[PDB]
Amino acid sequence: GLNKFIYVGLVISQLLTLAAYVVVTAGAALLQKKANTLTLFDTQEGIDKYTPVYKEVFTATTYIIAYPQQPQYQFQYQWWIIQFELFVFLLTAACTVFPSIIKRMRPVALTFIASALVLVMDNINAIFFLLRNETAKAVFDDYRIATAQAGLIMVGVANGLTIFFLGSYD
Amino acid sequence: GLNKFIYVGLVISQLLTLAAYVVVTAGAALLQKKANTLTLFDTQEGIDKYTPVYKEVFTATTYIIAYPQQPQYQFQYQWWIIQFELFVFLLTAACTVFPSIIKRMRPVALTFIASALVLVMDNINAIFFLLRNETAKAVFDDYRIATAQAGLIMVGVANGLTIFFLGSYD
Amino acid sequence: GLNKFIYVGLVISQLLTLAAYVVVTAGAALLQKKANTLTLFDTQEGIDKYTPVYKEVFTATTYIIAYPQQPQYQFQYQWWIIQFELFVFLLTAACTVFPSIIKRMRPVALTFIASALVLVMDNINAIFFLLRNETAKAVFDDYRIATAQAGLIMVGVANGLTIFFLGSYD
Ligand SMILES: [Hg+2]
Ligand SMILES: [Hg+2]
Ligand SMILES: [Hg+2]
Repeated sequence: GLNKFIYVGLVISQLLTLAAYVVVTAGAALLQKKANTLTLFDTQEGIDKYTPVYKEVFTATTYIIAYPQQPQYQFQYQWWIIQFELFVFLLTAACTVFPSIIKRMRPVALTFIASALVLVMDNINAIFFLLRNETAKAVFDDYRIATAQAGLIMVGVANGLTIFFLGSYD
Repeated sequence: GLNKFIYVGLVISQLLTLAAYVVVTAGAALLQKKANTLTLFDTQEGIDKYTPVYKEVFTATTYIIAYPQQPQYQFQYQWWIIQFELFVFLLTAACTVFPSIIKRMRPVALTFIASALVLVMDNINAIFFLLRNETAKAVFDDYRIATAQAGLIMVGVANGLTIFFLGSYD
Repeated sequence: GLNKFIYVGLVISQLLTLAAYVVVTAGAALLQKKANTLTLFDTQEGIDKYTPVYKEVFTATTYIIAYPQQPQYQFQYQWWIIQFELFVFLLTAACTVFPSIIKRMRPVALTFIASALVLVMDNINAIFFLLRNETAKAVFDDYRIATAQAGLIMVGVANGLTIFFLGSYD
């Protein structure tokens, strides 16, 4: 009846997820590259000058930790929620392709996607501050900050639909 | 036998969730009314002296991001869980009003309420420091902070009960 | 069939959860020992001097709030996730020792362990900065922080294994 209507919505949200996943990978790789190449800390004048300013803008956002001379560590926690969200998608998508296993494995996937949703919400609230900060948009390109943003907003929304449809099936 | 007990514990927990929404929104609006009236940044004089404390006080908590001259974004993440709790309350309540759909719908609510709960727990640790910080209590008065805090404690336990009752049911 | 394999994974994960629980509490007791006794603030020289950088290092992490002169509250949010992990242990061990109670009580334990898993993650990404930050390792010795970070990894994994087997059981 509508249980056939539901499997469709679950099929959509997995495309929505996988679509979202690529957009976050885009924005994250953009910022990581931009962080990997930074003119600021090269000369020691721009170290004593820009190390406090770098630390205080990334700390001001209360999620991302500041790693001024460690660009690989800067986004380490943002790279994590992407890895985690893919691990969930590996499950939630395999729930869709072989729906027979939803009986057994659905409580597992929800327990993980419940946790994943919190890290995205924490990120969005934190990265929204990055877009409202001019110095942030200056050093890290404002479109790279925005690409990662909408990527996560898609993830959270795709998780919401993944929660509804996979939550109620059969 | 055990079920009619759990349904009452579920209906009771659903009502205590409702009373928790008031006290939260009360102190949340009380703090917001305080954030909109701040005369610190009225005088350009006070703009320079009070801003370093205003940022430090809020950023000393690892949750609430400091928006000194943007009072609308100050509590933005507090209002989020309020709306998110409201959305999750819509899910959990319709479960208890039409218990037949607890079968199909239940894991949707448990997934969100999980994500919703940690957002509640992360908030209380923050507000606690604000209750333990004198500068914050002078600007935003204590009863406003404590009211928002008292409410946050109430939706926390109410969500905890809903997980125990709605969680284990027929 | 494969069901008894899942149960073997559950028993080992439940014992890995208990085994992990000790290592974190040790690393937490080490830090609280070092926090409850430190002479930085013994004299008014160290109070005015080291308090700004004390509040700088903890707030440099995006998680742990800085309480320089009140060591009782210093690690407060870290002791919290330790009790929440134990409360879930009562739930998931009751499920694992008495599998009868699983069907009704598993969503209760799953919803709670879903929220517990994100607090362990948020802690890890934070205390990692402590390990990567030189000034923080001189006050609280590096072995104490690693002892704490050890148990936090072991706790998060055993939660992931528990969620897998306890979620997929029967
Ligand atoms: Hg699955
Ligand atoms: Hg519902
Ligand atoms: Hg249980």
